[PDB]
Amino acid sequence: AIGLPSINISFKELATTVKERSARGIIAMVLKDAKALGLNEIHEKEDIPV
Amino acid sequence: QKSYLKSKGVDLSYMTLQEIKEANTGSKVFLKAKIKVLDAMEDIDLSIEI
Repeated sequence: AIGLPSINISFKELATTVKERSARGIIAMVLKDAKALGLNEIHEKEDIPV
Repeated sequence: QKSYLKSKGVDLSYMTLQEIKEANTGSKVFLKAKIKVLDAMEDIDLSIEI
């Protein structure tokens, strides 16, 4: 259908892409304690639950 | 600069070295320098022939 005149300028990024493959280098650690039960997610060497 | 460009996803297999240095980096600058630091006289050698 005939509508109002349309002037549109679009800006896009050149989304250069390297495919995300399955992660390698993750370690599953399991331990028994009475504190901070469940997963703890120590991604960083420095931070540790006290 | 080459390492950074590869880390972004460009394919510089065809681009010449000069064109590689041409490439836009986006607010990052990489430079290298060569200098030699002088030192004061510390040890003196002297051999005298009679």
